[PDB]
Amino acid sequence: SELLVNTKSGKVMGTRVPVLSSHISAFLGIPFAEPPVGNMRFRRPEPKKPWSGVWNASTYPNNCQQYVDEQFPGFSGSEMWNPNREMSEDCLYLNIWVPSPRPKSTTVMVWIYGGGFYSGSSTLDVYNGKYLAYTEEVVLVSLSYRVGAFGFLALHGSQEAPGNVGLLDQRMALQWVHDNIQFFGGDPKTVTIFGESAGGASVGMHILSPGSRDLFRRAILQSGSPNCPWASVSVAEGRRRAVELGRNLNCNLNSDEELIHCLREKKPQELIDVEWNVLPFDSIFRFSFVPVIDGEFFPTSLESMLNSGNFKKTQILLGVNKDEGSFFLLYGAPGFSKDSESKISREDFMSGVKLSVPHANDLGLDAVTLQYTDWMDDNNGIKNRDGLDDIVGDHNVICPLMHFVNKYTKFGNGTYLYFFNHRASNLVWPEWMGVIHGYEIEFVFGLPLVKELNYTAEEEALSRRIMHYWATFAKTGNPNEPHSQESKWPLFTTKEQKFIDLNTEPMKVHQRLRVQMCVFWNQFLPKLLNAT
Amino acid sequence: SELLVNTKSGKVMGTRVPVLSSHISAFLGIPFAEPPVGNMRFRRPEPKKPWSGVWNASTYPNNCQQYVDEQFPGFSGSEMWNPNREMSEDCLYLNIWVPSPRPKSTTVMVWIYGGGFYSGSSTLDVYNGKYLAYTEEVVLVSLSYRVGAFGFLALHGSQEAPGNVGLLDQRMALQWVHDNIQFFGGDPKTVTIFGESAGGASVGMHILSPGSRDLFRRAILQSGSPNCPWASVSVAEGRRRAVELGRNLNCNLNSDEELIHCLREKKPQELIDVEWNVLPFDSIFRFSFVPVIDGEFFPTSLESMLNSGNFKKTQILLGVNKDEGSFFLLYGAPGFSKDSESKISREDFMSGVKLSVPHANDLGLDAVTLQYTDWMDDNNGIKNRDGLDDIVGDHNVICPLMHFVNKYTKFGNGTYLYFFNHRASNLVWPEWMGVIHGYEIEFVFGLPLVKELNYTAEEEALSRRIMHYWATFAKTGNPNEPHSQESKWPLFTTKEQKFIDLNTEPMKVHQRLRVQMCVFWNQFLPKLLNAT
Ligand SMILES: COc1ccc2c3c1O[C@H]1C[C@@H](O)C=C[C@@]31CCN(CCCCCCN1C(=O)c3ccccc3S1(=O)=O)C2
Ligand SMILES: COc1ccc2c3c1O[C@H]1C[C@@H](O)C=C[C@@]31CCN(CCCCCCN1C(=O)c3ccccc3S1(=O)=O)C2
Ligand SMILES: *[C@@H]1O[C@H](CO)[C@@H](O[C@@H]2O[C@H](CO)[C@@H](O)[C@H](O)[C@H]2NC(C)=O)[C@H](O)[C@H]1NC(C)=O
Ligand SMILES: *[C@@H]1O[C@H](CO)[C@@H](O[C@@H]2O[C@H](CO)[C@@H](O)[C@H](O)[C@H]2NC(C)=O)[C@H](O)[C@H]1NC(C)=O
Ligand SMILES: *[C@@H]1O[C@H](CO)[C@@H](O)[C@H](O)[C@H]1NC(C)=O
Ligand SMILES: *[C@@H]1O[C@H](CO)[C@@H](O)[C@H](O)[C@H]1NC(C)=O
Repeated sequence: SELLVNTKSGKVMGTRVPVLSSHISAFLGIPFAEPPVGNMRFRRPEPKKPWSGVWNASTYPNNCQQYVDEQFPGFSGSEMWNPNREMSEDCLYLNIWVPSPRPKSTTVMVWIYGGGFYSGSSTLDVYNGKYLAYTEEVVLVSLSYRVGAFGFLALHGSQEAPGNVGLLDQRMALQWVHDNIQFFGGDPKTVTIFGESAGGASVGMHILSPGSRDLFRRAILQSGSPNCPWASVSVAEGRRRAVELGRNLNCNLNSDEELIHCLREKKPQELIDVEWNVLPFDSIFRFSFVPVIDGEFFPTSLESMLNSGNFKKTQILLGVNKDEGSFFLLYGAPGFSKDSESKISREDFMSGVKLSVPHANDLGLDAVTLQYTDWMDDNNGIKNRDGLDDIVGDHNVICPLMHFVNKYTKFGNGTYLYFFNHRASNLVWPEWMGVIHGYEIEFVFGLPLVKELNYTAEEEALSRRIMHYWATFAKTGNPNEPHSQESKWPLFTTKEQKFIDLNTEPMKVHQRLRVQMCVFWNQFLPKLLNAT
Repeated sequence: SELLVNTKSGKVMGTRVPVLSSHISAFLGIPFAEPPVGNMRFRRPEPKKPWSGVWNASTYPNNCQQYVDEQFPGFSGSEMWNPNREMSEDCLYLNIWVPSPRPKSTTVMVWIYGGGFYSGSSTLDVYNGKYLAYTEEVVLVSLSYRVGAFGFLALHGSQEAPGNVGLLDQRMALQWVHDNIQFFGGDPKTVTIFGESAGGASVGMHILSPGSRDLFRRAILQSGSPNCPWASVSVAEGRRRAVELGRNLNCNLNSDEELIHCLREKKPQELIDVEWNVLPFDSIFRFSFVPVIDGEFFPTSLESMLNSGNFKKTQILLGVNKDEGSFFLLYGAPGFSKDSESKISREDFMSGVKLSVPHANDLGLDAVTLQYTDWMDDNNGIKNRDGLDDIVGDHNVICPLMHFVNKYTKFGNGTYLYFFNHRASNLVWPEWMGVIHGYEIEFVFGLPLVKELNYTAEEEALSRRIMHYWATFAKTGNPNEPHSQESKWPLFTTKEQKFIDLNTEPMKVHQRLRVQMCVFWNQFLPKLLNAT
C-alpha cells in the first residue's frame, strides 16, 4: 500500500489527505529521537531506537514546551503562531507530505520553523505542507526541535547541558531524512533546507557548522541569518542566563551539577514562567535561550567563519520582508498599540531606540537616532513610527542578512536575493505594521490557492510563482525555469548585488538592498561601539 | 567746501568721484591709528595723534603686509582679491563715501573685509563703496586692520604681543567712526557693521566682546560666524604657533622677550615666507594667525558666551552662499583643478575628508564619510566632488553660522537669514565651483549696476534688491520697506526658523537651513570626538 513505508527505523503508516480537489499521502508524527525527558532534559538528543510493528503516522504530534502568546486572546493574527496541539517535552517528531503516486526519487524540501528560538511548532496551519508538495511535486518534510531553556540552556564545559541541543535536534532530523527519505520517494542527494526567522538563522547555522554541512544540498533563508544579533550568545552570557534562571527558581547554585539537577526537577511551565527574567537588558527583539558560540557546533566566531569561507559552499536563495520590525514594536515599545495608528511622539521614538539597540552606549544611541530622524520634520508621528519600524528591522533582520549575503557570495556557488513587499489583502493586523515578519510564509506554503481563505486572484498567482521559484531552486539550484519566457530572477553577484521585489506587480530588479542603512549597522556602528 | 571736513583729529580733504552718471564725495586713506611699525609691531594700536593742516584724503592708502596669491598669475578670479596698492605695515586707514550734497544725519555702514585673517584690503574694486553710498544714500565706511602674524601673533601673558591686535585695529576704527562720522553727515546712533567671511566672523566677535558692543547699532554677517572652526585658537595653540614661527626664523626661543625682539627685526616678507609652516595639521580652510580666546577681548569661551546671552542684543541680518567650500578644495585638495570638471575618485574623496576635518580621529573621519556618501553610487565623480564641496562648506561656514543664528536669536531683537544661490553669468571660475565663497559681495556692493561689467538685467535687479535690503536694514533694523507691496523677507524665529533664497527668481521662503547636516556637525560629531 501507498500509505505503508518501511524505513531503517521501522515501518510507518500514513494517511491520505485531500488537497485542492485531489489527494496526497501524509506521514505525520514520525519520531526521530528518543524523548528528551527526565534526566535527558538539556542533553544532546539520542537517536530513536528502531521499533517493531507499524508506527501510526496519521496524526500530528505534540508541540514542544514553550511560552504561549496571550497578548490578544482569540485574535487570529497572534494565535496562528501558538501551538495547536498539546505541549510535551516528548516532541521530537517530523512530518512528511508525499505526492501520489509515490515518486521514485524527487526533490526534497525540509522546513525548519521559527519562533525566536523560544517557541514554534511544525503543525501550524500556515506550515501545512500538502499544497507545496502537491503543486510542485516535492517530498516536503517539516522537522521539530526543542526551544527555550529545553533546547538552549547552556552551561559550557558541562555535558549535561552543553547548549545548542535544539540545533542538534534539527541535525538529527536532517540525518534521518538523509538516511530514510529515499523510502518515501525522495532523493537524498537533493535536499533543500528552508526556514524563516529563527528557522532561517538555523539554516545558516547548518551551513556554517562542519557537523551539519554534509546532510543537505542547498538552502533557503527567509528573514533570518546566522549572524543576527539575537540569534546567538557567548558561552559566558549563556552561563550567566542559565545561572540567573536557576536563581529565579531558588536553585542551589554551587555547581553546574547542583544547578542542572535542580532545573531538571522543575515542571516545564516553571521554567517558562521565569524564562524572560534572565535577559540582561530592557529590550525588544532579544530572547533568553538561543544558540551559543561554543567552539564545537560553531568552531570559531561566526564573523571569522564567514570571513575565511569556513562554511558549506553551495547555492542559496534568501530574502527579507519590508517591515520586519513592526511585530516587535507592537509588543514592547511605548506608543504602539494594535488598534491605533500608533503615531509616535519624539519621546517614544527615543524610548524605542533605546529598547532596540540595548547594547549601545549613549553615543551609539545618538548615532542611530540621527540616522533615522528627518530633522526637517521631527515631530511627524508617522515618520517617527516608520523610522522605528526600520530601525528594528534593519538592525535585527535586513542588515545582518545583507552582511551574510555579501560574505557568502564571495565563496558560494550561486545566490538569489528577494525583497518581499506585498501586504496581503486579508491581513488582520493593522495597516501601520505593513508587510510583517513572518507573513510571506503563507505565500511560500500556498495558502492563497485555498479559496475559502479569501485571497485575491493575483495573490494566488503570486503564491504559485513563489512556490515554483522555491521548488525549482530546490531542484536545480536556480529558481528560473530553464528555457522559459517569464522574467528572470537574476543571480546576486559580489559586483552587481542584484535582487528582485516579490509582489503582484511585474518583476522589477534592483541593486544593493538598503546599502545606506546597512553600512551604518554593519560597519560604522560596531566601529563606534568598539571605540567608545 | 563739500570736500573739506573738520574732524576731532584734524581737517581732511576728499575728492569728488563719478558714479553712474552722477557724483559723490570720497575721503580715502584717513588715518585712525599711529603706524604700528618698529617696536609697535604686534602691539595694540595707539590712536592717531591729531594733525594740523589738512590731510589729503584723495587717494587710497597702502594695504597691510600679507601673503599674495600667485596660484593663477593674471587670472582675474584670484587677483581681484590681492592687494591692489603697495603693501606696508603703515596701513591703518579708513575710507568714507559720502552722498552729495553732504547729508546731515544719515544711516552709516562700516565694512570689514575678509581674507582668512591673513590677507585682505579695503581698496579692492569689489569693495568700491560709491555705488552703495550713492544708490542707497548712506555714508559708507571701509576700515582696515593688520592680518597674519602682524595682527594676530599671540603670546598670551605678554603685553608686547598679546594677540587679537587686528581686532583692536577694527575696534579703534569703529571708535573713530563713532566719534567723528557726524562731521561727514553720518548718524553715530545708527551704525551698521558688516563683513564677509573673516570680516563676518569679526563682526560677530564685536557683538560678543564687551569692549566693542557700544560702538555700533546693528550687524550684518556674510558667510562668516565668530564660532567658525578656523576663526580662533586657544592661547596654548596661539603660543605654540608663535614659537614655531620663531623656530622657522632661527630666533632665540628662551623667552617671550627674546622671541618678540627677534620677530621684530625681521622684514615683513620674512614672516610671510614661513607663515604657513606653523599649522599643526595637513589641512584646508585653516589659517596660521587668527583671534585667540584670551579671557580679555573674549571673556570666556565663545560657546559659553553664546549660551548665556553674553553678547550685544540687537538686530542682525546674515546668511551663506550655496557652495562655500569650492574655493578651498580647488586650492588644496587632491583631484581638483581650475580647468577640469574635477570629478573626484573615491580615494581623493577620502583624502579630501581628512584634509577637511584635520582635528578628527578615524572614527570621526568615518562618520563624516558615511554622512556624505551615496552608497548606492559611491564611484560617481560628480557626487564625490559635490559631497566634498558640501563637507567643507557645512563644517567651516554654514553649520557654524546656523549654530550662531540659533543661539543668538534666543536673546536678540531681530534676525533675518538668507541663502544666496545665484551663480553670476560672468563668473570666470569653472562651473563646478558653483556659487563661490565671496561672490555675493559684488552684488552687495552694486557692481552689476555698472554696464561695462557685463551682468544681465536681472542680476542688476538682484543687486538693487540686495543693496536696498542691506541699507533698509541698516537704517531700521528690518530689511523690508514699511508699507511696501513687494514680497516680505520674514523674521527668523526660534520656532519657525525661516529664511529666504536670494537669487533672480521670485522670493521663496524655507525653514531650517541645512538642519540634517548641521545637527551632524553641531551636535553629533563633537560628541563623538569628545568621547572617543
Ligand atoms: C525572532 O522572530 C520571532 C520572535 C517571536 C515570535 C515570532 C518571530 O517570528 C514570527 C514568525 C515565526 O518565526 C514564528 C513566530 C513569530 C510570530 C509570533 N510571535 C510574535 C511576537 C514576538 C514579539 C514579542 C515577544 N515577547 C517578548 O519580547 C516578551 C518579553 C517578556 C515577556 C513576554 C514576551 S513576548 O512573547 O510577548 C513570536
Ligand atoms: C576664510 O575665507 C577665505 C580664506 C582665504 C581667502 C579668501 C577667503 O574668503 C574669500 C573672499 C574674501 O573674504 C577674501 C578672500 C578670499 C578669496 C581669495 N583667497 C581664496 C583662496 C583661499 C584658499 C587657499 C588658501 N591657501 C592655503 O590654504 C595655503 C597653504 C599653504 C601655502 C599657501 C596657501 S594659500 O593662500 O593658497 C583667499
Ligand atoms: C558553480 O560551480 C560550477 C562547477 O564548479 C561552476 O561551473 C564551472 O565553471 C568553470 C569556470 O567558469 C568552468 O571551467 C567549468 O567547466 C564549470 N564546470 C561545470 C561542471 O559546469 C559554476 O560556474 C559555478 N557557479 C557559480 C555562480 O559560481
Ligand atoms: C525688540 O525690542 C522691542 C523693544 O524692547 C520690542 O517691542 C516691545 O515689545 C513688547 C512685547 O511685545 C511690548 O510690551 C513693548 O511695548 C514693545 N516696545 C516697543 C517700544 O515697541 C520688540 O518686540 C522686539 N522685537 C523682537 C523681534 O524681539
Ligand atoms: C492512529 O492513531 C490515531 C490516534 O488518535 C487514531 O485515531 C487512528 O484511528 C489510528 N489508526 C490506527 C490504524 O491505529
Ligand atoms: C593729494 O595727494 C595725492 C598723492 O599722490 C596727489 O596726487 C594729489 O595731487 C594731492 N592733492 C593735494 C591738493 O595735495
